[PDB]
Amino acid sequence: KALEVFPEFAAAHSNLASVLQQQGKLQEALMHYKEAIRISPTFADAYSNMGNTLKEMQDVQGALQCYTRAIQINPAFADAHSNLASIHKDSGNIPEAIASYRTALKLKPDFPDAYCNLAHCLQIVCDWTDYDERMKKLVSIVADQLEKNRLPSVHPHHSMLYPLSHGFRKAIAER
Amino acid sequence: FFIGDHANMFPHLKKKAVIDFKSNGHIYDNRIVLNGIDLKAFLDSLPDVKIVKMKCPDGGDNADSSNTALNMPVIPMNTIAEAVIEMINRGQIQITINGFSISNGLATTQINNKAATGEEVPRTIIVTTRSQYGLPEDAIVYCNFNQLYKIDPSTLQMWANILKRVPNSVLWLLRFPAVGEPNIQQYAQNMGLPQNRIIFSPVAPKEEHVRRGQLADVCLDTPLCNGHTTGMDVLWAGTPMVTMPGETLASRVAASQLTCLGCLELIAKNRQEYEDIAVKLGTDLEYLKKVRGKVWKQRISSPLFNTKQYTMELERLYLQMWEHYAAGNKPDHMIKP
Amino acid sequence: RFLCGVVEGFYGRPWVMEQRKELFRRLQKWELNTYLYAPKDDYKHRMFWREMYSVEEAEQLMTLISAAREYEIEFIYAISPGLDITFSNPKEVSTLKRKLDQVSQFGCRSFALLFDDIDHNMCAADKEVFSSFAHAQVSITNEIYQYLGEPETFLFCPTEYCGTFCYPNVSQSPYLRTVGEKLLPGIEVLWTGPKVVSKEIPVESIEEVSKIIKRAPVIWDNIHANDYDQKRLFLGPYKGRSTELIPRLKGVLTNPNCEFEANYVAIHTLATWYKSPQMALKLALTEWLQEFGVPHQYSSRQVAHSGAKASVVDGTPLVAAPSLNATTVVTTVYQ
Ligand SMILES: O=c1ccn([C@@H]2O[C@H](COP(=O)(O)OP(=O)(O)O)[C@@H](O)[C@H]2O)c(=O)[nH]1
Repeated sequence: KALEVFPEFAAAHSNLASVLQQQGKLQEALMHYKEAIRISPTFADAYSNMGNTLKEMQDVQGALQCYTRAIQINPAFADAHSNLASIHKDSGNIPEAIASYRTALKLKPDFPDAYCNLAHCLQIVCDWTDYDERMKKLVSIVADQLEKNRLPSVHPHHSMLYPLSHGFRKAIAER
Repeated sequence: FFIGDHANMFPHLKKKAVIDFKSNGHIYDNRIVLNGIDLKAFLDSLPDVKIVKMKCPDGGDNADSSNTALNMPVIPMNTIAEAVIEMINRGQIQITINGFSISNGLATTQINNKAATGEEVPRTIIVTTRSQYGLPEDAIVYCNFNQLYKIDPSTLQMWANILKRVPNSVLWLLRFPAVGEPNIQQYAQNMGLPQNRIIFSPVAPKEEHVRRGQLADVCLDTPLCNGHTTGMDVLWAGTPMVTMPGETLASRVAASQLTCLGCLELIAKNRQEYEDIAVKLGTDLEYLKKVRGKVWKQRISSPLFNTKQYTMELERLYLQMWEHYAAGNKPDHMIKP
Repeated sequence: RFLCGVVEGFYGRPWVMEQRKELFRRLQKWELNTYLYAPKDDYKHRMFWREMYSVEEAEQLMTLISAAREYEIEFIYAISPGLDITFSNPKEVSTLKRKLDQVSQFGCRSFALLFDDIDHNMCAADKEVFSSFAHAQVSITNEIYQYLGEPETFLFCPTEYCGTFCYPNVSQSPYLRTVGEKLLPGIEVLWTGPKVVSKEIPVESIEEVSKIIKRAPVIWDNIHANDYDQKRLFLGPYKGRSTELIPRLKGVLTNPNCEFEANYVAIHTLATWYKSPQMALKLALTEWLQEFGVPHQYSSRQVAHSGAKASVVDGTPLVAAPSLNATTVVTTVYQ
């Protein structure tokens, strides 16, 4: 209704594409993101989301360069740093992925999922600096996401490689 | 619940042999070794053969028969022996001696990439040498092959204790990932080990990734998350491993293969006696003989690698699920079938 | 002259003369005709294309044009103006032209203006005086083209170069239409496949892009390139075209990766098989052994394992409604 009423509404395209991504069907979602970008050049959020999809069906690091576009349009957008670092760690280029995670976290002091992913990457390269406190803070944030009770920051596979309660990991798997 | 798969696609590892080492007569098996499906066929081509039975605790019984896979064929050195030694020194890929194709392991990929990964069997006689991965030919080499992330400060302190308490030893690491090796190095000297006490090797295709395990003496294991596939790889080569089961399933995993190995002594209940077992192995210098000989002997007889019994038992378990559920019986703890 | 070569557009300070020298030797001795410089490690001059070169880096450019001379491979310089440029300030156009003259009498004869990865927020005055980014961009593009005496080779990097950015489809791209129209064939446009991972399956897509750009496109061969992925390698023989693509293309410009000689053998397979895939695989096997550079027994990092998958974030925006802003007044409305 909003679109037929206002055939140049950008945020409406964005939300519609978001739910279509939630609907799993993507071609129309990708198209909606595309048209939203056309009608609004500086909509870095739509870059972030369209890259999210564009790697979600299967990786095209065109999603990565899209993340970079969103980055350079406004570097304050930490989520794009997080996503591109995630793509890097998917590729296996762990160091600069760690660098980008570390950046994004220092841009916004408290960002749970990015921080736990960074912790996983660090433990991959075995950087045991701040070890115990890293463990305790990640336990804290996963506990926090567990009684607020939606999606856990730590991935289930990473979970048991941490000292978390069997109840905690059971809850994460359930979630 | 963990199936042995290496009994099929890597049958060439079933046998073992060494040429006469440069050490005067003494048997330090895992420095330069011989393997291959046709290695037995090479026994005739040996101008001088040497056979000594692998004297596991039988007492003259059960072992005086042939037991070709359960002895040592060692060839007293020849001029051709030095030729293949300096082969591995200088590194020509492979040649043929008396119709038997001798190939250095480190480059077997160039024989057949399809056989390199393990899809095809390395197809000729394969010789490997400790020095080709820079290893002290006359030391004690503990090993570990898993990904580097399943190691923590506490476990590093464990193996540093074991290493200090056994000075004449080196620990086998893998630059896997490559970048984390200096990162763990700094931790290694920061608590006081020089840059010689640990030797870290590059990633390889599986067939070499598991063949190189033979050259090590004893495998050190990660209690934080044991090596599921990697540990079993180490088993199939015949090199033993010692672990402390934790509480997570993975922490329990390493002990499962060892229980199927039928020898609890490699399973640890606490950190300190885990230290004790590792050092007892590395210091006895006789107990390695028993453990490795028996693992090599009954690894094939171990109920793990032979997929027959596992296949029938899993099929019977499928019978149990259907004969439980299909009668309307609700799902339950399905125990002692 | 069919363009085929390597771009130093990826990471890297201008390295030793020996590494680049072996590069140029493998270019010339194995028929690679094209080489570019626009590294993402352009120290600061990628955005400060405005910045004059000190005689020191100018003399390293002398070294570069030299090497491109004795090894005869046409070096092309190329810089990105679309980040801090304004299309209504002909002073700044003169800045670009003076820079081009500097590096041109420096020996360079070919240039590309990189309009990718640019700002998208142009001055409003520019917005009404120049309709879209495409129109002002191609206007100054033809301006440079005439200014350099219509150089025979003059590459070009557009703002939209992939399937993602040909809004919304190639057939419906106003930007690309204007690029094709206002351009003259003296400028050679770059474009990287219907997917950024240019697994060039569609010949018909090549025809469509050709006709909407009114020329045979030039493929900025980034499939190897760490400009978007370094580990993405062709394990098998090189691909990304067919025989019928030969007339429909004008150039292939690849960006290599740390497996240097692997990139070399891939591109020379492309060069030979240009003038059928499995013999390149045969040459891949052949020139892998002749390589002996970074063999790793085929088993460098990225070996299979039990890897997890990453997780990613996004939210939803709200909207507002603007109220009235009128501001008018009268004096005598009554009778
Ligand atoms: O140099 C190496 C390192 C690893 N692997 C293989 O990688 C796997 C181990 O990694 P992963 O963590 O996925 O398995 P796990 O260690 O959990 O059993 C096994 O299949 C090994 O054979 C290998 O072949 N060579």
